[PDB]
Amino acid sequence: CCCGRLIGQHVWSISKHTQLSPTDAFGTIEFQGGGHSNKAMYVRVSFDTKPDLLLHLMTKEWQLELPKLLISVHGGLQNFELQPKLKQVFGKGLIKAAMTTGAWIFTGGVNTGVIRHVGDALKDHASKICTIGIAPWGIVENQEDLIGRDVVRPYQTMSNPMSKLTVLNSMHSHFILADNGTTGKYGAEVKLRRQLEKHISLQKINTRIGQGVPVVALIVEGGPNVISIVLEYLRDTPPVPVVVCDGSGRASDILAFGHKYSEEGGLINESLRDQLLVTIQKTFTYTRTQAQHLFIILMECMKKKELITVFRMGHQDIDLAILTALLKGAN
Amino acid sequence: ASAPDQLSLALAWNRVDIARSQIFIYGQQWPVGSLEQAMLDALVLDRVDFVKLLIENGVSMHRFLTISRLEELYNTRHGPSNTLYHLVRDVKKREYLPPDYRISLIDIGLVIEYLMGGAYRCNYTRKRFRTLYHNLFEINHFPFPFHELMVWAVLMKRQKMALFFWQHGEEAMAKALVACKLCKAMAHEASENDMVDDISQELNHNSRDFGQLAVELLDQSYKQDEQLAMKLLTYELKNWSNATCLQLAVAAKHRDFIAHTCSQMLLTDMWMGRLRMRKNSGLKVILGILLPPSILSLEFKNK
Amino acid sequence: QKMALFFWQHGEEAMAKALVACKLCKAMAHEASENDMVDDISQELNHNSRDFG
Amino acid sequence: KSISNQVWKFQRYQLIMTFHERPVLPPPLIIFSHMTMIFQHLCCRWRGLKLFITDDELKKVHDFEEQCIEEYFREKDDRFNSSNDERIRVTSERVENMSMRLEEVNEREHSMKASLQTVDIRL
Amino acid sequence: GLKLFITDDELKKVHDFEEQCIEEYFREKDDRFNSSNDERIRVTSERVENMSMRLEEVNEREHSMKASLQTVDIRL
Repeated sequence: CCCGRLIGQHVWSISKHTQLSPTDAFGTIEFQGGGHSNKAMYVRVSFDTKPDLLLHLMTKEWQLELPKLLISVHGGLQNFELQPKLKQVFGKGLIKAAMTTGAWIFTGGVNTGVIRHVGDALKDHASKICTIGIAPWGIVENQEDLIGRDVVRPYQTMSNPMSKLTVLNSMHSHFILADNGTTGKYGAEVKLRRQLEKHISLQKINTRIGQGVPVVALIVEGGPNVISIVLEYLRDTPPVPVVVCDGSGRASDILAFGHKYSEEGGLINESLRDQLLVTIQKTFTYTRTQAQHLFIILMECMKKKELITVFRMGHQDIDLAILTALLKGAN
Repeated sequence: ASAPDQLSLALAWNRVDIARSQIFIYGQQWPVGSLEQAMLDALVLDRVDFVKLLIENGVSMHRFLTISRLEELYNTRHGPSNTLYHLVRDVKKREYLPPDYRISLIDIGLVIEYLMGGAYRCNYTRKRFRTLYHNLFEINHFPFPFHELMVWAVLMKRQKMALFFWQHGEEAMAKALVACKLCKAMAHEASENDMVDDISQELNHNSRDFGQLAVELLDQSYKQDEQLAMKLLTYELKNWSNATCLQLAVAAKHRDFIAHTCSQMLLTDMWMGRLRMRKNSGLKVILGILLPPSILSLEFKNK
Repeated sequence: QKMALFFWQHGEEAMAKALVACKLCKAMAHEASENDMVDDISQELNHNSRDFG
Repeated sequence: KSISNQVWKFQRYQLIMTFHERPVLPPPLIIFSHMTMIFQHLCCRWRGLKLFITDDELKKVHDFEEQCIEEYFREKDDRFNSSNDERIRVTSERVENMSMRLEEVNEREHSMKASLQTVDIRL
Repeated sequence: GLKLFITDDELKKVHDFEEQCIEEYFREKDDRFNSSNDERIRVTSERVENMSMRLEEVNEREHSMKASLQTVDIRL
């Protein structure tokens, strides 16, 4: 159907005609398989809810203290590959920053792409820190396994290679499942995650050194949605800084190659601009008609280079860039 | 073929990587009781990396280890040789043997009483477990399975399995001191029967390694938090015949456990009671003994 | 201790500073062993006195 | 002489536990303390290094002990991977892999140089 | 006795002398630490790390450049 489910498996209002029901599946996941057993609580939350009530959940009903950092793990949705040493230094710097600041890590949650590299980081850690995931309910594999009120449900690492559904990573410490009513479609978690990050960043911290509880959002590769969310990050009030990691490709390498040769934002020479446009059109296989639109969106991003922080490997972990952008985006 | 037979061939080849890559994959329809029987075969054959694979993929060791399963682990011969037969024969001779003797959990309990010595009275020999044995040969399961499995691995010479079973679980330092005492006592029983140097030297080496694990765990616990280290060395081990780790180590004659700053500080704190007038003592103690007014000029620790 | 070593490098009359530090650490070791503090404290102070010496 | 200190610190436990077990009064006067123990026991029945812990505090001891095992094994792994023997081993393995890889790059450079010469001939 | 009462002008030269011998002693232990076999094994290991990742990269780049040269020769 339009919701993507089976025609006989049933039982936004535009074309899906949803009815607003109370929540029914929430509790604790026992992760059997995949090495060590890890307990991770989960709550199904509708995508159009108020963020203060999720804040009250995470403070009172979850016994999680208010952190000093929010290391977002936004990246490419599809599964990719990286250098082994680059992934190792990425994971070491990520867990080092997570233990030094006591951060909450907003990893995507489904085990495809940069989320699997976050799971590789937590395998290096292997011993607090929160790893709250924001993944859609419609895309998680074995949806019937996670049905139950306050029940410790078994969740295996069963991942069919031909199934469209993706199993969650087994070593997140917590989970939020954004339910818009549909199955197998993305976009159900983005707006809820943005309003959650905004409502957390409006909270005044106990130390109050900067401006409330600070957020540092990290990008590895990504599509045009990565460029759009960096544009949303920089134009945000307050202006949350962005750490990008090159040596990987896609939008992050284009952002770093621009940032090395941009000077005062729009001060880019003609040959470098044409090279960036042709690598957008051919290396990332984007459309040439929207290449100029992505270039001017990149220029709107590029007007605020004082918060974009890059990391070039070549010891020298990513936590240097994380703490440097933390001190930049604090006022 | 079926995945139990594939995993059986993997156990035969001693190649954990092959099973890791192919046998334990997504979609593999494991039948009822396949992993429990495979775990039994992996334990009796001493294939510790396959036990690691089967506990990583999910076998629920608490549900696996029962009365009959641990008994079958004690009567197996499909592995390394042990000195268990001589020990069971000696304790059944002293307490009062056919070659087809199905050695019971009660008899192994008597073996732990004989080797541990002193006043160690094992949970196997206790009356409640005796009525459980007399009425059955989660009630038949074991609340602390890694304890019984480490006693299994220590008692039957399986050392790498004993290290692995030491790692997983709790009350591990008490487990290490009990393992040290059992390995030393089996070494002493083998050398009193003056057999080959290999068995006595190897069991002595086993006791030295396990005691060294106990010492290095003591050092780490002392580096992290001193007060919880004192709590670790003094609490009542309900599973280890109601003693403390100090009593088990002094039973084990284990010199560099009670040589360390934690144990000596605890003994010094016990030595002088609630008295804080404890600098250049001895002479002050004698002066307080001879003079009853001399106590009132001494510092005392508060409650 | 590392603060003392940094303060040793930065400054003058450093040989006298090192010898006084040696005597002070040995005397603190003997004074702490007189009150029967933990042997790590006393052995650390003797190690420090041997270091400055 | 090599074991002296360890023997002393072992026998300390024995004599501290023994003299904790003994009564308050000396052996010539111990009949008085004996009668006070009999009086206490026969009014409480006929009418020191064992800290008895509650379950929750015991659970904190278990969690503390588990993180001590984790720190022990990671410290042993770091010490094994930072010893000279393992470093020389792994360095030898990568240098052999490098020498094969550099030979492969060298042959491919021969192919690329021949192709470049042919392209310059064709242009 | 041995106590030589020193004027301030001589004391300045003794102080500066002591400064030089402290600086030589610190640079001398730095040279000993950077010539001991242990640190040499460590730096050799790390340099082989970085260069092995570099050489694997060079192999991938080589294959790409060889393919590009072959395609350019084909389209000529």
